[PDB]
Amino acid sequence: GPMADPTSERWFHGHLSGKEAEKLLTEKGKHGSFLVRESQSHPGDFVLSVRTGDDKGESNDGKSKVTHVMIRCQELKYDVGGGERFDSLTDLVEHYKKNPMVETLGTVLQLKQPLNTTR
Amino acid sequence: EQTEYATIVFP
Repeated sequence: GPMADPTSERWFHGHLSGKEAEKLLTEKGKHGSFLVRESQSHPGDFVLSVRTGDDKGESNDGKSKVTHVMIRCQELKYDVGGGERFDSLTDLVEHYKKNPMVETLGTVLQLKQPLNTTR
Repeated sequence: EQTEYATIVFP
């Protein structure tokens, strides 16, 4: 349903840009934190931003490292590019919450806990 | 990586 937003969850943040979502995780979140938001470069799609690596230097240095993942949203269908595609974003995030998705640079997004919407 | 929206290469 259009009134029943699938994004009415704690990990979905309304208006956030690429670095804003990053600032969210790098400053307010922690290792394994993820949040999905509406894409500004790709209007109509969503993005999963995650905090990869630890900030104490047991994975990388220079605080933690945030990667954002593109969630293709066509006809209210969500997919990062892996597994089954869901009509709800909750299933999407939880799917990769158990099955970490990997970048070609080695950065693999370990979705563990959602970044609470600070409002 | 930095924004970029990740490659996500499932091997």
